[PDB]
Amino acid sequence: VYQRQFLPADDRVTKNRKKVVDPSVKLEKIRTLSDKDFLTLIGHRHLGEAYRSVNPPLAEIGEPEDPIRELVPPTEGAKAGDRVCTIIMTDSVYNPPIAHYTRAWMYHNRFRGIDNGVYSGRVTLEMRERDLEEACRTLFETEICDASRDQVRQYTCTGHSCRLDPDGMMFDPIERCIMSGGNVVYQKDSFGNPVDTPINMGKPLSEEELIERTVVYRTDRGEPMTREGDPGAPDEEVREALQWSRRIQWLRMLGNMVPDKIKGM
Amino acid sequence: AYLTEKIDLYGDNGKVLESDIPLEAVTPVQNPAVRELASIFKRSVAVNLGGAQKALSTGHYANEYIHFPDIPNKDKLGIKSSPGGKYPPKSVKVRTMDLPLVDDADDIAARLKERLQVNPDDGTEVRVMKKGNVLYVKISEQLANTGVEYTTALTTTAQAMTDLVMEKYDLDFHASPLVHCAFYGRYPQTYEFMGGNVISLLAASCANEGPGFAMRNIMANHIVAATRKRTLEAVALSSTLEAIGHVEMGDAIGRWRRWQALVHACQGLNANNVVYDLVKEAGHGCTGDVVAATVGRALEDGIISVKKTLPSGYKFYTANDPSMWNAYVCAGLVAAVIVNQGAARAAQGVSSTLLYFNDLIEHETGLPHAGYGDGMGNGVSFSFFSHAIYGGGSPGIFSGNHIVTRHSKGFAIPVIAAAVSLDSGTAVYGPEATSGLVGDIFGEVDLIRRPMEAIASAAAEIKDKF
Amino acid sequence: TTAQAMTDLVMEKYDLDFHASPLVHCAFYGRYPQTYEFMGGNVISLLAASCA
Amino acid sequence: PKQLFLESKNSKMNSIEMKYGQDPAINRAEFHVYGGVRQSKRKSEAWEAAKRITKERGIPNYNPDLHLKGAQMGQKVLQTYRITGLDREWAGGEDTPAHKGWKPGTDIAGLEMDDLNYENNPAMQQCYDDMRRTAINGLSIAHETIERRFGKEVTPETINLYFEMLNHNIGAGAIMMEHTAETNPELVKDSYAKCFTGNDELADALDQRFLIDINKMFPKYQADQIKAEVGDRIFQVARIPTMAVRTSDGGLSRAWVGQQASLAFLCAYDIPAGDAVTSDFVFTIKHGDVVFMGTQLPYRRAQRNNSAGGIALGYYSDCNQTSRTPEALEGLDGGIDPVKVIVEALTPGCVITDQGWLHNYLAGGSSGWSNYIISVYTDEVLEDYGYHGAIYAMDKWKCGVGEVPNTYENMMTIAEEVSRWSQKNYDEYPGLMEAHFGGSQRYSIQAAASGAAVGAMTGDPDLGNAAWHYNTPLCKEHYLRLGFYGHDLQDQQNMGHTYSYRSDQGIPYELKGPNYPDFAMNVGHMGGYIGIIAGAAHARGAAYSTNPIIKAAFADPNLQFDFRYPRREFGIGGLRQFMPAGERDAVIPPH
Amino acid sequence: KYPKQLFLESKNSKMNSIEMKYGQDPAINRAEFHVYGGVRQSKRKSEAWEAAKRITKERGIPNYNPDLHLKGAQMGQKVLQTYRITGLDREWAGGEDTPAHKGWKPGTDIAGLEMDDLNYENNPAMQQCYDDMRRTAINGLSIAHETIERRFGKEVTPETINLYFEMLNHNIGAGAIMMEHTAETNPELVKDSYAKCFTGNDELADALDQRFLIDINKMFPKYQADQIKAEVGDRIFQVARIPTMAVRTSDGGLSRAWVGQQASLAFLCAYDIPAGDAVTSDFVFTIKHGDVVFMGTQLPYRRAQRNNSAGGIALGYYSDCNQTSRTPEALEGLDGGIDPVKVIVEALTPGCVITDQGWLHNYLAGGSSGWSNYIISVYTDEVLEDYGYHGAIYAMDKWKCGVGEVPNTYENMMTIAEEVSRWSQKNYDEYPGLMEAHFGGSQRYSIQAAASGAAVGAMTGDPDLGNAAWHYNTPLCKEHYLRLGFYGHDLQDQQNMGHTYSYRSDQGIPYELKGPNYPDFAMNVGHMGGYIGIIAGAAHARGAAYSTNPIIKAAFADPNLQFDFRYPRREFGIGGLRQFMPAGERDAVIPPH
Ligand SMILES: C[C@@H](OP(=O)(O)O)[C@H](NC(=O)CCCCCCS)C(=O)O
Ligand SMILES: C[C@H](O)CO[C@@H](C)CO[C@@H](C)CO
Ligand SMILES: O=S(=O)(O)CCS
Ligand SMILES: O=S(=O)(O)CCS
Ligand SMILES: [Cl-]
Ligand SMILES: [Cl-]
Ligand SMILES: [Cl-]
Ligand SMILES: [Cl-]
Ligand SMILES: [K+]
Ligand SMILES: [K+]
Ligand SMILES: [K+]
Ligand SMILES: [Mn+2]
Repeated sequence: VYQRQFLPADDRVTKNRKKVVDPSVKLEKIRTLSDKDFLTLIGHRHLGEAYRSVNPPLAEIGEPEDPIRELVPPTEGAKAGDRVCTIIMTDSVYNPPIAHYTRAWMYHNRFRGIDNGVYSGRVTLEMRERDLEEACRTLFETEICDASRDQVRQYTCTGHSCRLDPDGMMFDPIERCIMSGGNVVYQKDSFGNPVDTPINMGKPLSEEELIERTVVYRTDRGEPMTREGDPGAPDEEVREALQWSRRIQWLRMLGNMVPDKIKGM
Repeated sequence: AYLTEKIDLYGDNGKVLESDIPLEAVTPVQNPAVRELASIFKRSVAVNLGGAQKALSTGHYANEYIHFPDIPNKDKLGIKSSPGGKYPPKSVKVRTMDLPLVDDADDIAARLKERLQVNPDDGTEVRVMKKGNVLYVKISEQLANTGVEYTTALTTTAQAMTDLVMEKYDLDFHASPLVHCAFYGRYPQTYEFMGGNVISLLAASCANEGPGFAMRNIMANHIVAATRKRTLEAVALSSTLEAIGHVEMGDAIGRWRRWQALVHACQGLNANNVVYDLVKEAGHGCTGDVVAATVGRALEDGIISVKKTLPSGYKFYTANDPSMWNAYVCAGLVAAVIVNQGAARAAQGVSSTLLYFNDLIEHETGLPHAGYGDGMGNGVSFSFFSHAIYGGGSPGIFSGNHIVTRHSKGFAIPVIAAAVSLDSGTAVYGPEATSGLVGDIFGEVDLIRRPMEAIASAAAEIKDKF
Repeated sequence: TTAQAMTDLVMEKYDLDFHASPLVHCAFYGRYPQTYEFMGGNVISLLAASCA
Repeated sequence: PKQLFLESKNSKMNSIEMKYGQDPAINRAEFHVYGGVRQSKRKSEAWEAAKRITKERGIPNYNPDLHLKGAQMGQKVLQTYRITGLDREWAGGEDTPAHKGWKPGTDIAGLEMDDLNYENNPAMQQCYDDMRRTAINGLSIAHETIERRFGKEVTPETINLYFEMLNHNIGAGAIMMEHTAETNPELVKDSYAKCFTGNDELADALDQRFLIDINKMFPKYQADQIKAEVGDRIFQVARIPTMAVRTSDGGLSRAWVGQQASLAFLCAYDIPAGDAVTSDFVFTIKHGDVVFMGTQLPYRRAQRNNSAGGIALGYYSDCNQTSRTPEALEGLDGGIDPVKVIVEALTPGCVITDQGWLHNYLAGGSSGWSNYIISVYTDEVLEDYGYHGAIYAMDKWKCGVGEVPNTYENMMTIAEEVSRWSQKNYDEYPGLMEAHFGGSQRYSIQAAASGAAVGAMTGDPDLGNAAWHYNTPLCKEHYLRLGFYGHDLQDQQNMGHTYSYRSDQGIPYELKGPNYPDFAMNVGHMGGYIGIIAGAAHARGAAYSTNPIIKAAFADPNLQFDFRYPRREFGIGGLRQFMPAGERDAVIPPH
Repeated sequence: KYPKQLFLESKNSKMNSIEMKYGQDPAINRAEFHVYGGVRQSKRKSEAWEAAKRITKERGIPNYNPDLHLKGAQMGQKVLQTYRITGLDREWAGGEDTPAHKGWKPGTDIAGLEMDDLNYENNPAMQQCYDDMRRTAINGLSIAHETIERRFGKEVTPETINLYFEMLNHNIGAGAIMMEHTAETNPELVKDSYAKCFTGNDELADALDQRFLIDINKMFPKYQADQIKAEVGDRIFQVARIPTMAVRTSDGGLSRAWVGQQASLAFLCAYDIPAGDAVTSDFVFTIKHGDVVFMGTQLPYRRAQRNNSAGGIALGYYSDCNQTSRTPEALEGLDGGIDPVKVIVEALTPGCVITDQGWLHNYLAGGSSGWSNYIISVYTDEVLEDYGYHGAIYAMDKWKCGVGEVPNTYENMMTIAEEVSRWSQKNYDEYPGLMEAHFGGSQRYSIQAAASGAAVGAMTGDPDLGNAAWHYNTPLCKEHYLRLGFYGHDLQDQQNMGHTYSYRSDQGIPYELKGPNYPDFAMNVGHMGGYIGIIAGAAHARGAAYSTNPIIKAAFADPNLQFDFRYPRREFGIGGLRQFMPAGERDAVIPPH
């Protein structure tokens, strides 16, 4: 089997991207959530509640003879006929440990049986309910979730690009998160509904810790994708992400003019 | 010049169907089975006798909850219909009639065939189905080729049904508009035979996005219903319809012809077993495992090579054969949908796989994805318009003629067909809802339901001509 | 097919640069695809456009 | 009993004599003695305004002295008009969104031709705008997707919240998002959404502000009929802003409601932003379970849904609401009055198809072709001829409306008599012949009256309209003239096409429309057919002709135009007393 | 070597457009939330809530109710920002009274506008801009005059043409000429409807009644007049504007039909042709089909339209209806040199508003928002302005040349795009208040792409290459931020990285003749107006008077138009002040209100 390289990784920012998207790299667990709190935060089902179904169990629906389908084992949620549920997260522009396109790439590399949309202000992940629950353990409990910069929110999602609040927290119009005794805590679920007890996410990272782990380039901290002396400079003098960007543009342009034009380029 | 390079055609079970086939022999301009597929779509219609009978009987003509009311109890309504109530109310029956069309289906089929046939033994066929509720009609090539349009089966069948019903039951003058409506619906107030009872697999001939798009205006749900959800046969039907459409659009020409032919062969006909092999390798994994399998297979087959190693160790790859690289990305794209949407048995993520399989390929290789932008572009548009308030719908309602999904040059709709085939019933606008009659009636045509083996056999028959 | 073949063969015969692609296309197709018709183009049929 | 055009039934006005101050039986008039356009208040005021406009903008405009060869318009009397039948109304006195309640029975007389020009008459424009800004949908699929795909129960309470949210967002507001632009409520106060259902228990559980109440709007027998068709289903009727369609087309309506209804579902049911179920809502609204006023049109006259040219004749019939008025239910000495239904339904039918569509889409100019069509709803002329045929037939066949056997022979007999009566009156009253100076008016009127009588008396809409076309030889062989150059295209050919089944010839009248090729060009016809379809159904005891969903969807007192009493409404616009929707006062300088 | 950013200091009035939104330094990454009173911070939304209460009581159905906002959070948990129209402090001409408003004092700013003031639904200047486009009918008259001279047998002279135009100005809106007992339209309702002509023959122009003339010599600077007159030649073109009220009852396809009727009548009446003579049909056919220029072409069935819908208008026709190209600001605004950037940023304003709000929203989708904040961002607060001028400054210094003169190589396009992308990102990254102002990624992404294309188009004169630079911004934006725009933003950007220089059937087409029916462009906001501006500026920069159609350019050089096509940003601001009087209102025939 071929060994993936994923993306050019010539600096801390892009090496952080590669770690997030490479499924052979374990994402470190940085917080613990009780099963009750975890399910309350998601907000689709509470502890002990039966899974809802959108269709009968797979073994009962009479799938046709189909050799290709045989090669692809269904997930547990697919076998059960679970409804397909959505979870939404938002990463601030201010030095998050994961950002929006890295979520898509990570999801498609680490999780089976997904739907997923990338937007500037949020990212959706839509999976059979039990499968979604398993994925959310990674999304909520590991190093890709800083409590102050990567938040769960099903709608009224504005905040990724807003200024940080006085505590360094990303804005939430519905106020599902609040900073309490130095901890980030969800005082409402992802849907903005009341919770019996707030869900403690623990401490946020400091700005220098966020910067060490961030996947975004930012000009203000001295790490833009394109530095002042990079426009038009030879490839060897610019970041590998810009070398890659230039190549994709040249090859899309020439190849869509006449495909043979990119042979050997 | 002929596309002489040799490919092997494999079935969906991963076993070879025909070996040593010149690419030329699968193209729509040459392959007799591909050409017969277009011909059957052009020449076949269904007549819904049960629907026509019901419309006439109840007054529920056409669509949109239309009802021409006949009132059999006028004297019970509490109204006077004469000044001072001088004369008691009397009911009339003026918009409806009971004709035993379903019970008479066999004779109706004979009368229809005689009206449609041009010469004895010309190939005109009428088959009674659903215990008389539906007729399958295939007009002769002689009739169909008289002029220039593809609508002749539709138009002749509607008029022949109307004429033969008027004659058979010796109906009075009042019946003419009503029997016409039973078959034609709202035509000619509408261009379509809207709400009528003569059905074509093709859309109305007013509805193209551009010249040559008719074979593209066929919903994925129709394709899945007609192939009864057998994933790669749905892929093959969709890909072949797209291949015909791209000939008719003028895009299978000159320096683009090989590129366009390879999309069809590699994504649509499991050429060299690539699609099957990629699914087999990666099926227990994720979209990204198909990315790895695709790049590995391209390297194994010499399609790409390392071009440059950057100081970080990242390697740009070069396409030794750009059109074949594109075709391998297209094969990987359908395999990725099969693995990702197949694991979930849920079609909706097809749009995400379309986008991110291609995005991952570019980040992995430094080579352009399928269609130089179109694969990702349609991943974006299709994702948006299957998850937002603005328009669109669920995956199965899209087609090569839909504004959201038309742009990709032949390699997008087949992955929709794959995803919808694999879906366990998570939709409310699934093939059963939009395409039930289509699947039940036109799915009986072997060439429509099971095109792969027919295309391969036809290619083998002509292989020595190139 | 004639419009595309003319466009491709002219681009090839004169080995034209990338800038020429839209302009040579316009020379044969006119305003297509902003118009359904090959409006103001230089490939003519006795039949009308198939939208009409 | 005098003809209605010489003596209105209750107010006793002589509509023809009022035009002249002379006995209309006298074949004598003076000409060239009226001062040209000075006899007209509107044209004289227009000339004064035009002089100011020329001064302000630097380009001349209206100038009556340009009229050919030194002859100003008005060398004969420029007649005024009286709206037919207003003295015979007794109901419909409610305040409406466009005007304070009309006092039923009050006449509108002395209107000038320019007061009944579509360009000058906002009641006529608003009638069309109300049709085309309407979007109608079944909600069953949206509710099914919520219950099964999303997993949440639909109840009367969630439906009420959905409708409260849709009434907030359809015109003005946002619900889900931060920092979102909104529309000034004053500009969109005519936009709202309601529903109806055949399930009385559900209807009674909803907030009635959001309900089109079939039981309240319709008499019992009609409510029964409509509810039986609707059944245990909910239909939504949404009206988008008049201002919005005036920036674009009626095809906006299903798209706009697609957006806003989708949002109301997301917000009432707490669905995540970007969940796949969202696409089911917009698809249902735009395509999956939708009723349109108009279907799309082909390329030469290309339109999306909800243009006037796409509206089937029977949909024009059924949007009219005269069928549920007391006048239509008891106006023939306690019996139903299908003639009232015909003559009212044909008023928007003629004005919208001829002025709104053939003129204001396909041709145009400053006239609105207004006098052509004014003739069909003024001065009791068509009214007299239509009632004459009904009375003749009731007496001859000894039956009520809707009950004469629908034979071709009986159609021809009634047509021959109504043609005869029409010609008798035009021949015997030179003032009437001069009032309806265009042959087309006189020809359409005898054809319309004939078809009205046959449709009302047989209940058969195709046979009623067959009688229209039979008037062609009856008119031509008497007078040796018909109408304008191109009038009898459809009349000549529909003598044959009515009972043809050839491809583009056969089609029931209910589903014909302005895209039936015979009808696609010419004034003076389609509205008559529309009235005949409505009256034929009324006469045989039906609550509608073509689509019960359309009939119910227009039974709505919040509509800007009063679809129950269109002749009255057009007259109110002629008095400049109809306030339309869609004006931009809230956001423009004082004026 | 870069000046202080225009979004922090407007060039002449020295306003800080971003600071004004907050009363806080926009460089500071700190804000308080949930302290603004929700919608109470907005004058328009607060006024709207009060109006809504009255409306509910009158009609018996509730309407606007801010307390329905989800989960108890009213809109306005953050600042609901106000906006300043870009560049108004740098105008010095265009102070004439117009049909819609008394003369603007050039140089006067419009600041503090609320988002709802720049919603197409609430802004009559924006609606009237579209209405003026679609109510326009343009025709050559040569064939009508030929038919009269040969078939009918009567000479056409300046005197007969003048009578024809006097009659057409009587009947186009209001009156009748030939017939007795004919209804007419109230002149007050149609005072915006009129007809004019233009010609390249100066002797003919001088012989005509000047009230009916679009005077190319007066409207355009000499070099532009020369170019336009050379194309028009010794021909007469008619420009007729039907009533705004009329298109608001129907569609822009009415225009050619309506003028077909009224022009035919004016020919019959000026030349004394018998009623029903066969020549009559040549007039209407000429106007509708035989010698006709449309603003827009027909659209296919899914989005079916006759002529003169916004979706049928080619990008270059949007470019050329704009009239900024003939303003002093565009001719001398770069220290005496031509300013193609001013042309770009003005032309893209109706380009974006009409295609996105007028068309994608008010035909294809819709609702109460007008998608207004998305598009307001491209003509306010000097943000796009700063980035576009930045690229021009960079390029003029690097290549030591003027506008329109950088060699149009792919390498040069990529260099300029890389710098403009870089500058855009530097400013969004360094100014948290600016990042929050342009809170939607689409605004920020379109703005860097538009600025890049503006710079390349202005600096090379090449419209296809300028628009190529737009699409190259996709990886430059995505690989920096790891986010782009809304879910469906980058359909066209991804694919036009390949399609720009493709010649496949429905892929290749010059930017001038692309439009909202080019399939890539048919769905999404935030793009088409940018391309429109770039096309206009590229032509301006290389010395041309128009980009695509000289007849369109001349036809909109008309002070009797309701909308001022020279200064669209200003006009939209005037509509935001509720100071733009549109045409088409029905005051003359409705009750006191
Ligand atoms: C997709 C398509 O809608 P349907 O899927 O056919 O309902 C199309 N609308 C649009 O393209 C809406 C465009 C504006 C909304 C998105 C703005 S980014 C149309 O009306 O034909
Ligand atoms: C993809 C490759 O790096 C592109 O190379 C260009 C920079 C130069 O190539 C052009 C000039 C000749 O093909
Ligand atoms: O004189 S014509 O009959 O052609 C036109 C009548 S409006
Ligand atoms: O959230 S989506 O990007 O689908 C729509 C943005 S207006
Ligand atoms: Cl549990
Ligand atoms: Cl059809
Ligand atoms: Cl090749
Ligand atoms: Cl063509
Ligand atoms: K109510
Ligand atoms: K009979
Ligand atoms: K002038
Ligand atoms: Mn007003």
